[PDB]
Amino acid sequence: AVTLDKDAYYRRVKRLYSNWRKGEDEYANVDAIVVSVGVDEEIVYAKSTALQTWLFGYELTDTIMVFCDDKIIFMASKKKVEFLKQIANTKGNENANGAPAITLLIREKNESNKSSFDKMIEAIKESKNGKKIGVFSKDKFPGEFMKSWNDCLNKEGFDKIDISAVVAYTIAVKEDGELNLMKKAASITSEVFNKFFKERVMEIVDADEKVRHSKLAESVEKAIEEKKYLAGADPSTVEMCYPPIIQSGGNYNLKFSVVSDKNHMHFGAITCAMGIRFKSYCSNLVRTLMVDPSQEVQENYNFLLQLQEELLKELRHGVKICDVYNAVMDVVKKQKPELLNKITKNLGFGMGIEFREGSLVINSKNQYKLKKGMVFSINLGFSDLTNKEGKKPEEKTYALFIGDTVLVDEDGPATVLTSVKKKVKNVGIFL
Repeated sequence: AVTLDKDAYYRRVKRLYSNWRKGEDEYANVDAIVVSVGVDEEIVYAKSTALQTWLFGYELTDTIMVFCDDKIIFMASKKKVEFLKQIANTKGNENANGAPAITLLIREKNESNKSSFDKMIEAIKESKNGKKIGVFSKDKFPGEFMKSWNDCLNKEGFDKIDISAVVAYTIAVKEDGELNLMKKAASITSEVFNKFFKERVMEIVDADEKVRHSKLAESVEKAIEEKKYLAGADPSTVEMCYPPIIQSGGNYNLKFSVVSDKNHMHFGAITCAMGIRFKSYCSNLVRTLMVDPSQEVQENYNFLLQLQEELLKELRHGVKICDVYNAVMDVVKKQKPELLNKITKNLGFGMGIEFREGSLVINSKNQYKLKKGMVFSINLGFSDLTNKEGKKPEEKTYALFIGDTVLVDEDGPATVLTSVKKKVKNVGIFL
């Protein structure tokens, strides 16, 4: 039988209730929080399943959770219900005080679930003002169970309030156990880059091979099925956060939402983005490899490194994210104003069970304050740079992209969890 970490459940559900009751921003008018997971074949990033992973240690498909002021209802298959009895039966657990008692309902396979749906709907109507439900608006899972539930729920005319941003902030600070998972993810990412990827690229360059970016990305995906790069980790606990992104030869997009294209790799500036997800917890790395970079290319690259460390020095508990952003852009404006229009609009983002927290992005508008124990992907780049010495079109335009997994510390500059050496000595390839 799979053990549920009960103490972690009670700590975290208490954090959720504390913030909900505090009633700031999107929490203010919410009468009940309603979270439902359908079929998930692709294991997509979603607040609904991230919340499950946070509370229970595991995603639970075809499962509904209703958080009310004085009760909590979980509805799932008999086997998942049996699993949840570990926290539903409290057995005098001291930690159980900060949240309501749990009622478990069984999802029937061969029978109508109307009776259970009605119980949850009545619980919502009875919770606080019984009018508005907190939801994750982006999440729509397929399958018959979600169809049936949504049909039932939609008849009731509850107002839906998106709570994605406030929940992101609620779960952002990592417990030590979670940080250990993210540290392991970061170390696996670093080992795959150091031992496999960088070597592979140097082989390709030394042999003057023509390799499509897409094919190189596939090779990296295959590499993490090999135990030699996992340092003891069960291979089934390791996944890519996203398909590895390799770009070169004047075609760059510096973001994590695009895949590697089919062009042959140019021995240029080669941007390489990859991250490992270990036991559902994400990490991220970006390195640019440079073949015979000129003095001017090196100058821009070293300035990029300078900006990153300036960012880490500013990313400290209590500081507003936008103020970190402005501090870094101030350095660009002062020292290299010509790069103001070349630099990435975002400098990084909060990272966790979900890879990229859209409300935690480091940009000019973000008002959220940093807290000790939050983890970020800190990413900075320059795009659309011109190489003067370039002749062919693939040589003329280059980009520079750097990123690391970092931890907001107790005091002082943020701590870097990834370990891949980034000096020109390390990422330069000289023919």
